[PDB]
Amino acid sequence: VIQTYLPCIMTVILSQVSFWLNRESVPARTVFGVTTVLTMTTLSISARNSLPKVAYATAMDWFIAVCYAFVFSALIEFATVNYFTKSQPASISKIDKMSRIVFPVLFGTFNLVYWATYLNR
Amino acid sequence: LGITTVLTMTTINTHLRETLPKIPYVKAIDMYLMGCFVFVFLALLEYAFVNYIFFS
Repeated sequence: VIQTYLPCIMTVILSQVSFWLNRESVPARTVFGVTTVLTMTTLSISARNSLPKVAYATAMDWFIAVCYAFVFSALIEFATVNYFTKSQPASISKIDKMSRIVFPVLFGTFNLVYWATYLNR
Repeated sequence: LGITTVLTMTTINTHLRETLPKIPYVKAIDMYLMGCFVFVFLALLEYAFVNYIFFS
């Protein structure tokens, strides 16, 4: 919990805080996304040291992969808003307003399903 | 973005190949990793070329 799961959850939340920075702050949003993706990459690399070379994904691999998906989707959200703010100038800010709540909600439901699964398994 | 991706590629090269003996010839993942490195390096070089085409 303290070695892998809290680092992953903190990284996933650390990606989503960038949604409160203004859309025009390109370098800041970019560095949030990149650094959190690197955090997830190194977490994935280190987690493999705890086991032999098993040839199938474990539960912690599922959790790490889903958190990685949330991180990379957070980066993709900034990429999309940065594209549309230039290409079709705006209402594009509703992308930020939606993601800013949707990502936390979806990650929360992911946890409510995952832990509800493996504590009863 | 590009420099950080280059950094990550150079980082993972060692963290992967450290599990293999120090043979001189290339493996499958050596070809794959250098191919991906070429793509990442070109992704970085593209913006420098974009600056050179712009400021000229």
